[PDB]
Amino acid sequence: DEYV
Amino acid sequence: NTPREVTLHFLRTAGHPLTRWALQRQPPSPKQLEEEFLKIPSNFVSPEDLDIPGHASKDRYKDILPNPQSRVCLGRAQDGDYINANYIRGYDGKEKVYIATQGPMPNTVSDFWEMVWQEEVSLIVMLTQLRCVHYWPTEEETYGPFQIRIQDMKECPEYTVRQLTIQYQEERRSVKHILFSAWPDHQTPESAGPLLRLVAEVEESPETAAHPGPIVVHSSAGIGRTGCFIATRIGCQQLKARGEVDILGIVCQLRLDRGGMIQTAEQYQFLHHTLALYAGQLPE
Ligand SMILES: [Cl-]
Ligand SMILES: [Cl-]
Ligand SMILES: [Cl-]
Repeated sequence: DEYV
Repeated sequence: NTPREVTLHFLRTAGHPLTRWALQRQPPSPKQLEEEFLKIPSNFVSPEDLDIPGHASKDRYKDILPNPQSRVCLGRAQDGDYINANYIRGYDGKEKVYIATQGPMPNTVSDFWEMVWQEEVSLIVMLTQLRCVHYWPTEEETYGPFQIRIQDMKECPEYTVRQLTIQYQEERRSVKHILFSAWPDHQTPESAGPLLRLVAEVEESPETAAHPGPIVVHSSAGIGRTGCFIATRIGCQQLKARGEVDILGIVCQLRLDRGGMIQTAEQYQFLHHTLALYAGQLPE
């Protein structure tokens, strides 16, 4: 998963 | 200087102190605030910087990792010591005033309660948009060696307060949990009033542990909204104690403790607004  | 030395040097030395008058009456422009924000290094740890076998299964996001020097290490009871969480300094660099962490995943819920137990945490601040697994029970649940029960729950427009008991063996402890919604990730609340009410609620919370412990603050990734909340609290403390605030210096200190704290120029701008409101609300 990626948040930025 | 290596890239990393440059980063650490910036974070230790940058500052923009403002008198409360300057903050309220003559603040830097939005463009000035954006340029100032964009100058601040992230201080993100790379997966290569982290040599903790098995840690990836316990991270919500592969790009958001706890800085090793300040990571919270889990003791042996509850095989590893890993949780995606960092100790955060508070006012004047006071150690371990907060733990900033991600919202627990189903497989890290026991880890989260072990942290709460081990660190003698009496207060949890959760920032979310009610629009991550519930790690607290509707009435009672068991998570690893911990039994959690709801003692009280109260609703106000700004947040929900739950009063919880955590039991490990024959020992029972109290934990206050505050859930503040209507804060979307990568964004800000529409107004600052509720946020300051939340800060006041936190300020008003009694200590209920055997020794003072960190306040746990969390959101999905544990950096943006989490960083904004903590920076707001420290900023209010500066304004109240000193009649000035250094918001740049607050953000830099936060980033030394956990990479990426406060995500966007808009959140940084909103921090200025929120603190100007706090200043205006101060007694006298
Ligand atoms: Cl520092
Ligand atoms: Cl403090
Ligand atoms: Cl407002």
